[PDB]
Amino acid sequence: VYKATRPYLAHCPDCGEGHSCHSPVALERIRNEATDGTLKIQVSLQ
Amino acid sequence: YEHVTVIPNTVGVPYKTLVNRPGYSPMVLEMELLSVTLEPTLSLDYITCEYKTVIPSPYVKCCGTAECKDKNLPDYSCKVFTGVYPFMWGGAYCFCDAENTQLSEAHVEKSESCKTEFASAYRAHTASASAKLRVLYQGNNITVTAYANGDHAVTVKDAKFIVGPMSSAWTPFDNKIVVYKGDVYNMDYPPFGAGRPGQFGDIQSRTPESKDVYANTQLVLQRPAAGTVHVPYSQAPSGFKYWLKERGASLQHTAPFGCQIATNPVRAVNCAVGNMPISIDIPEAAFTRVVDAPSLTDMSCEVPACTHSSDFGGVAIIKYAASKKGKCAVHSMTNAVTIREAEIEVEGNSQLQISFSTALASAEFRVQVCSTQVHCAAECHPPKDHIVNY
Repeated sequence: VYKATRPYLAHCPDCGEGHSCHSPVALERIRNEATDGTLKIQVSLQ
Repeated sequence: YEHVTVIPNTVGVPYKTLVNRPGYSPMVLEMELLSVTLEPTLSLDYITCEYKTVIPSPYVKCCGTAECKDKNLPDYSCKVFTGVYPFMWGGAYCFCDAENTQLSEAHVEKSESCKTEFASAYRAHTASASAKLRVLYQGNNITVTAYANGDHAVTVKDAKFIVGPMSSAWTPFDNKIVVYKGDVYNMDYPPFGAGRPGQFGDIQSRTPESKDVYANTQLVLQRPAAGTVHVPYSQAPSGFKYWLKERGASLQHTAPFGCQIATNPVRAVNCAVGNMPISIDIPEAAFTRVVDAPSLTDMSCEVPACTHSSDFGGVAIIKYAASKKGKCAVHSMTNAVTIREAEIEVEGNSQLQISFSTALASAEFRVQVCSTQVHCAAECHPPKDHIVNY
């Protein structure tokens, strides 16, 4: 599926020291539905 | 011969019943009703769970004005922002300085968690009462499973049993109930399409497989930051997550009469509520004639040890002079005391030992062995309790 998809640059409010940037590691969504405490994190890179 | 009696609706308590058929030797039957299940009829109104905010890529119309269209989606929100000049890594995204608009779109659907983490809203009506029992019949324990409606005859060893009808039609489950895993809650839940934001029912799904869901979550889209491509929004937090911490103690902990609450199916167990009538049509063969049964004479009773408690703390020795060898029924003629044994083997000029339970310090009771009565005088002492773990 990765032949069609690609990593991207997206908005991040804090890229370091509270300054915003076009991040290659931008956070999309953090999922915390797992009762065991496991976090499913979505990022802009692959 | 039909024997009709009434026992309280309490599981794990053996009750003694004296069957006296005229011209036939008395019969003692021990009856015990273990579990008592009250299963209400359920009608699923809807399912609730944590919601999910579907936000696609914003429509940044460079050099033009975007238009919001009314979409039939749960919590659908659309807003067109004017005077937007967004930037990407390699400069500005739009050719124009002014006249660029951003169309922000958002709607609410069931989260991926909805199949795993969910609460069910049920309409509870007319609870069906069922009981597990045990009858000491002819020196053997027989199990009778019948509907406690008084119109379900169950025949075991030729004895016809008619259980109920229940004195109480109570079912620990108001008209509206909410089920979460192994916990049941009495809750006047909002109807479908009437759920409030940040509260139970902010997202409502008729079935867990349903495609179209109801949503009322306080979703409000905000103006994006200067030169920034993003969809900022303000939203009432998950009503299901809020209910999970605000639900309080379930029916298993709050229900009166020591009710135990179970799920799959939802039921009230051991809800010691009211009494239960029992009808037993005992066949002719089970009875023994008074002439065919031994005759009891020259009877005396002595109590060497007694403690007034819930269990059989009393011991009584009854001396007798029987006409022949045979089985004799043992029964207390005084309602204040109860005897453990229902039947004893009688010999000749011998003695019998019985175990009895009483609450009285000065216990005056009559014991009927076969067809003759004997007076027992008992001075019972207090127990240690204290506290016992059964």
